[PDB]
Amino acid sequence: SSRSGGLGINLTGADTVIFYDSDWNPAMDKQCQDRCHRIGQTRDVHIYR
DNA sequence: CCCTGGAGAATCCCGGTGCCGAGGCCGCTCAATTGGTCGTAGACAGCTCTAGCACCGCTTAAACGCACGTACGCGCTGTCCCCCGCGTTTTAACCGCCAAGGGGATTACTCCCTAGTC
Ligand SMILES: [Mg+2]
Repeated sequence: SSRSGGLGINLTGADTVIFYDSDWNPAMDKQCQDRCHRIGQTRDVHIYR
């Protein structure tokens, strides 16, 4: 869920982010899309919307 | 047979800080006092009248003892069934998020209402 899990979370294993739906303001979108590539992402993170 | 040391847990209780509202203070304010009237209704007899206090002697109708007797409230036995304490799950309000009107005030342009003198 874009709210319960959209805030600070340390997922690193996945290298791809999928945005099934958009949520108005882009702040939450950027918070969601940065839950994978934060520090330990050793591979390029691909984001699809 | 039944009593309890220990333990689990609910109670009583006063620190101990934050809050919102009980009470005080301020500014109107309207209704109880008070002058009178004038006439209304109840206190004061008064005549009346009407039901009750006590009395008399009966009359068996109820009231009470005695004896039989007998069955039911209560206390004994047993089982059984069903509701509670606890553990797990799901409705149930409440508070945040967003983009759009509604509108109420709020101020800007302006435009007619107002009023002066060569
Ligand atoms: Mg953080």
